[PDB]
Amino acid sequence: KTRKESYAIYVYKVLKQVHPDTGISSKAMSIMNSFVNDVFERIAGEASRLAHYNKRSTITSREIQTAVRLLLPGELAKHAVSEGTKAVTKYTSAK
Amino acid sequence: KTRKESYAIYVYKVLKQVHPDTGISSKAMSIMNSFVNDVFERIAGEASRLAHYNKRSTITSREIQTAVRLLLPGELAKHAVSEGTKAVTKYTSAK
Amino acid sequence: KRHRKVLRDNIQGITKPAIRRLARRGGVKRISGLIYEETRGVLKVFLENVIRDAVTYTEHAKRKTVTAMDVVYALKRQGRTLYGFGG
Amino acid sequence: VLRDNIQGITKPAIRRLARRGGVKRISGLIYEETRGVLKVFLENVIRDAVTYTEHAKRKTVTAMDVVYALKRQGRTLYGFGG
Amino acid sequence: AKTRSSRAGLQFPVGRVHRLLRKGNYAERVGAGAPVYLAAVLEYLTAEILELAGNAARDNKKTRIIPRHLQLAVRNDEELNKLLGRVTIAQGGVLPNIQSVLLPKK
Amino acid sequence: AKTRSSRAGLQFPVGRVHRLLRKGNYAERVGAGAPVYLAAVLEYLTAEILELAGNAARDNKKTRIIPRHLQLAVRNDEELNKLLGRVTIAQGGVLPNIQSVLLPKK
Amino acid sequence: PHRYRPGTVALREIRRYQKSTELLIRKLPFQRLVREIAQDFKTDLRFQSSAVMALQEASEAYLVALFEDTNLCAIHAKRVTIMPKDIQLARRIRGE
Amino acid sequence: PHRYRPGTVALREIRRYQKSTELLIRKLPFQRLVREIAQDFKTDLRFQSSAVMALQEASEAYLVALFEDTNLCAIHAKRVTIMPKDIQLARRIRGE
DNA sequence: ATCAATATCCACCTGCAGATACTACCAAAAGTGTATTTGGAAACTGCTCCATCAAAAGGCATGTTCAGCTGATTCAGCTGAACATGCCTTTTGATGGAGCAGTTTCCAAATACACTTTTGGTAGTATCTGCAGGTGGATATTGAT
DNA sequence: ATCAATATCCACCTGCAGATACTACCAAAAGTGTATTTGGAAACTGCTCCATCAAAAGGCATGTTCAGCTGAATCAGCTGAACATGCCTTTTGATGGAGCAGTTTCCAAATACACTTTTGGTAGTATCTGCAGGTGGATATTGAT
Ligand SMILES: O=C1c2cccc3cccc(c23)C(=O)N1C[C@@H]1CO1
Ligand SMILES: O=C1c2cccc3cccc(c23)C(=O)N1C[C@@H]1CO1
Ligand SMILES: [Mn+2]
Repeated sequence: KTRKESYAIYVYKVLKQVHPDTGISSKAMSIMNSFVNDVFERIAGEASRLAHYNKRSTITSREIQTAVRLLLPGELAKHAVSEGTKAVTKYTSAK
Repeated sequence: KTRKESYAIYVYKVLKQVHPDTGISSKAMSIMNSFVNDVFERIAGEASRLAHYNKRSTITSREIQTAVRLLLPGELAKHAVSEGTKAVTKYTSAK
Repeated sequence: KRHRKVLRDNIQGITKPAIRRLARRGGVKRISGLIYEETRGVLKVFLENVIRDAVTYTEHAKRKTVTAMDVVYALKRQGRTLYGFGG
Repeated sequence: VLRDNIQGITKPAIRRLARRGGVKRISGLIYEETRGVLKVFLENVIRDAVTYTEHAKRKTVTAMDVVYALKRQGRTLYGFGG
Repeated sequence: AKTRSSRAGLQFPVGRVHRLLRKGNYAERVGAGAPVYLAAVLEYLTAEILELAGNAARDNKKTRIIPRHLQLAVRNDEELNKLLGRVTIAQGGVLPNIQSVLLPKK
Repeated sequence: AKTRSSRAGLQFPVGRVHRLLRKGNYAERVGAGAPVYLAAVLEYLTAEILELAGNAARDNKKTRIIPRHLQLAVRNDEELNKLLGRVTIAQGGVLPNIQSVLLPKK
Repeated sequence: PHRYRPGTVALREIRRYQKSTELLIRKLPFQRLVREIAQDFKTDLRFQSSAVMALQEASEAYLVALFEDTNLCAIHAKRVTIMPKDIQLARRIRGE
Repeated sequence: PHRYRPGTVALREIRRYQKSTELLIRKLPFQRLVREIAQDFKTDLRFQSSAVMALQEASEAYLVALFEDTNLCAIHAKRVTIMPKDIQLARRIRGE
């Protein structure tokens, strides 16, 4: 009776951070779930191709970064680049 | 110095099988090369996708065929299928 | 199982009111009398293409049931990605 | 005789492009609109090509950078590699 | 025992995202920074869309975000609209928009 | 010892196709007959375009195929045209076609 | 007996339907059309209910988009009435 | 003392340019424009001769097609003269 | 009509840029043989969920009537096509030197993997709550006049 | 402007189903900890092909002239919107039976070497040629009369 994984609890967490008394219908969550999986696929997609075009067999944080700039427009890119750089530093600094 | 691989000669072999008295310029050859790589990636892309959708470890001839069906227009699909079943038959039936 | 009743001409259940309502959503104020058939035709080609591909995923999976996933995958292929159904 | 680079894309050239497109009569305001559109196209394509350059740590935009850019803008070009 | 999520100060599951990259066959090897960075980008984006979706819910005297609210958000935001310009949000409808010439009198 | 291309009765390199698949991260494993089928399909499709381009070479008083001949070949065939409907053949130009209403009153 | 001048209800309905997100084609009729088309491709097939609903959601989203584009074509023609030529131009430019 | 009627040469030009395949914009002006637009993204950038070439091929192919749909849009409005609104409508329906 | 200005077409000439030919020649895939690993079809069967069925509840088909939109007609005026006149920028070619791409290093960060811990999904059973859809009742939009 | 029919508002109102709760469980994740392998950054460099600058080539900027297109104004014919009416088909809520999906088996098929053979890429170098861009004279197209 196999486990269908989602991003629901993570979406919900983030939800509570930005709008503490707002909820989300399950159809809305579903879309949210579709959205995450989509963007994941497209960043990973661009990442994949990028590595290949450079005979690099590893996907590093640097690859993901270039995917992000290639995929997202203008400000969403620029901000996403910060937030990811920030977490990589924090993750490094924590070991 | 490093080698530059290309489908060029196999294109040339095919050319003469269909138009032995017909030649091809570099730029023309180059386009054929693009064409072969592109179709390669498209077919492989879809086949890759199929395999994951069904949670399988292997890209088999079954996957390539469905892939061809999904990507190619009616008549073109039909022949490619027949051409591709032929080659596998000819291969199995052979020591 | 016994006798699956014959399906025919079901394009004509895409009623004139239903086609008018969609126009309205699309912000269309006035509609020529010929629109309805044209739209029926246009709908039919749209469906053919999305169902062909979907049914191509179903058969590859060796199933008798077209799933939402089959359709979501089919829609992605045609650059009409859909959110909401496991997609 | 100073001049802008986008103006270097001249009327006669744009006229010829339209011709290949089968255009017979051309309003005088097309030439500025056309340069508008072309700059937006080149910006979109180059931004991506260079992003490919930078990734590869190069000071040079290679044809492949452009070919790869064209591919992801859905304007696949045949002739220049890949 | 500490999560790489907490280690990177993230809500989104770094472990999960690390795994999905392996299984989706994107490359032979996957660096340890990659999922940290991707879970970040993924979290930032869902935050943006929820911020904007929440406002739409509020602008409509509702407390629960429904698909319409997502559609209002995306479609009203130049950038989110482009990111998802070839995406359909089931049950999101469209932006009220009647073309000028269609309106009565003068 | 014979090549797999000759076993398949093909001109296209069954060997290479197999190699380019593995080093393409399309799947974990790759079955013995999938490079066979794939290389078949590639050949066939190559043959069609070369066939047709060749014809266009003839039609134009030429023996050597050039981009223009690939363009006329592709764009004059509903199917090859659909398959490549989002592709540009460099140095190909466009099919001679003038909208009728643009013709002078005869 | 009161009467609205033509176009007035039309705009009422535009405002109405632009506001909602309900589907606009009755469920069953649409379902049959799906089954009819599917059957022509393949016999003995079943559909998850959510497969039918997925197809309907996409089909209405496509058609509404096309009408937006169609409307713009009519107006480009200095008309306010969409006609098949308007649809056909839209679909040509879209590369359909 | 002899003069061709308006549209005769346009037609003549149409047939000429639909026949040939050369790029119809002068290489240098184009090279400048590309180089200039690139400077806004990264500085001190050299360009492969073929890379510029790729861009021109793509750009012209793009432009030539945009003129085709543009021309369709003019004719839709019962004109024969293309105009910015025709370009504007094409790009809108294309999703640009 | 004819008359001529000009474009276009066809046959033939030809030099050389581009394409074929070769062959040293050699690194690096491609094939072969054997030892080893794992994937998925098959045979079984638990169990969701699809088709299939009867009730009520709600929207489609149709005909009448005419408002006003489309498209035909006419025409006057601005606007782009054609084409002279000279003229300033692109094109083509020739040559150091920038950087790309080839090679070897070696080390930080990767994969492999074995035991240990925590988490997220569900599943069973729980009461909590936003808002759909109903109500009337107060006000706006619209179109006759 | 005035009235009056009709839509629109919206604020208050129980019904409930969808959401939020929680308790107990656990399988599969995820984290942790050396053991062992290696991908790619780093540093040094040969040699393309790029930017540059100069000689020659060649097409674009401008202005006059006016044909002919665009769009404004006028119009009637008639198509499509509104709406009354009659009523059939869709919606929605309930109950077995098909197929999917979860096991677990296990052998055919793939991986992983390792070692033996070849071909396909360069590149030296030389050889060959399809056709591009002339030529000229013949006929066709266009447009003035
Ligand atoms: O009363 C009827 C009716 C009566 C008889 C036949 C019919 C056929 C189709 C639709 C309807 C109908 C219909 O919507 N209503 C409206 C009701 C208040 O909810
Ligand atoms: O003689 C000139 C000329 C002279 C002076 C300035 C110029 C500016 C731009 C173009 C040209 C030009 C030009 O094409 N020609 C043609 C010449 C016969 O080959
Ligand atoms: Mn049928």
